[PDB]
Amino acid sequence: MMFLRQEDFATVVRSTPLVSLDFIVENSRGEFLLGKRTNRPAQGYWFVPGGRVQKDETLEAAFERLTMAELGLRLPITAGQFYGVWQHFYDDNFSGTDFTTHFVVLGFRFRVSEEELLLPDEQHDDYRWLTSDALLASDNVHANSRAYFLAEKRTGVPGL
Amino acid sequence: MMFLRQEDFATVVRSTPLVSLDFIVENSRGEFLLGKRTNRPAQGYWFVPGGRVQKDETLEAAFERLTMAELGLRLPITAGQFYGVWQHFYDDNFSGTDFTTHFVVLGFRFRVSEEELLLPDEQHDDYRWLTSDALLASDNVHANSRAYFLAEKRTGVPGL
Ligand SMILES: Nc1nc2c(ncn2[C@@H]2O[C@H](COP(=O)(O)OP(=O)(O)O[C@H]3O[C@H](CO)[C@@H](O)[C@H](O)[C@@H]3O)[C@@H](O)[C@H]2O)c(=O)[nH]1
Ligand SMILES: Nc1nc2c(ncn2[C@@H]2O[C@H](COP(=O)(O)OP(=O)(O)O[C@H]3O[C@H](CO)[C@@H](O)[C@H](O)[C@@H]3O)[C@@H](O)[C@H]2O)c(=O)[nH]1
Ligand SMILES: [Mg+2]
Ligand SMILES: [Mg+2]
Repeated sequence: MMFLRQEDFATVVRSTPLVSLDFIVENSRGEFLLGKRTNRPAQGYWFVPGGRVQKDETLEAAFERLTMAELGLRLPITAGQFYGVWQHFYDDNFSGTDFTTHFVVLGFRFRVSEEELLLPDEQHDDYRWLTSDALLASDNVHANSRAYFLAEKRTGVPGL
Repeated sequence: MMFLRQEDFATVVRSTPLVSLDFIVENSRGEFLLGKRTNRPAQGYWFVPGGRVQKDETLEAAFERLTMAELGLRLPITAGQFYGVWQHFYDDNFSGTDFTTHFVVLGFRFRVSEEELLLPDEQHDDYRWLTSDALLASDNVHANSRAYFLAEKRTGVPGL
């Protein structure tokens, strides 16, 4: 694996696509999990949870590390239903406005129980649950997350 | 459309997974295209054709660029049957032995006329058409390419 220093990470984001896993998480009430992005890229929006795959890390191992990191619950890849290969492009990057961010994204859908998500207490306001219709009505949910809930957008996604 | 300088590419390959498209290409005799690997990594092995997605390049555009560059035939993504998300790990890299190479791979299956491809004299023996039964028996052919034709390896692949 490899967590890069700020300088190396800058070069990578500037030079090449990142790969990420996105979690479309449903609770027992048919609502979907959303987290807020306070930093760049694309600060000021709500996103489904997810994260980046590191150098020499398998998808299987990334799924377990990322579900634990993002949701407070370690899940195996077999728990998620694969939901297509998506692409996320952003004007900015974690460090500012000098270059763009590009993700190639593997989506996964699965159900959890709200109780089992063990996150730090002070982070509980960083998340909210919305039904599909409500999340599609919100001004605040980024297009890259709205996309998972629009039939129009599913068209031509490899794996769907 | 971002081809990297040697130094930037070295940093990327060292630091992060690459994204590539692989082409499982069948002729009318049910044979599959394999190309000899002339440089590092995994030099001397035979692989199905393919190539990496560049920064800010859509999967759609990469597919057209790469089918032309690899096969001499420009094809749109819609011409390909998506064939899962695979993972390729090599001990060496394009520049030597200092670090590993990691691909996250989108496989695509399709049928062509052997006639229409841009390929050199058979005498050079830098490309071969082999049946699945032949290539599976050939230690010659890299594990990452034999995998596409193995049922056991198909299991657990997202999109398959
Ligand atoms: N220094 C350093 N920072 C990193 C590294 N990897 C990630 N980071 C930073 O650490 C934070 C946590 O990132 P992840 O959870 O791994 O990825 P992400 O950036 O949240 O990506 C997710 O959100 C995007 C929407 O904002 C999605 O587009 C993407 O698909 C994914 O869900 C992010 O700010 C990221 O920029 C690294 O190797 N080195
Ligand atoms: N300097 C530089 N070199 C590059 C860059 N992108 C690719 N290359 C190099 O140019 C050659 C062709 O690259 P691609 O055709 O894009 O990728 P590939 O290395 O052929 O990858 C294919 O083969 C692998 C097995 O060897 C497969 O694992 C992979 O999925 C794919 O089929 C390779 O030697 C690669 O190192 C770049 O941005 N900058
Ligand atoms: Mg994250
Ligand atoms: Mg190639």
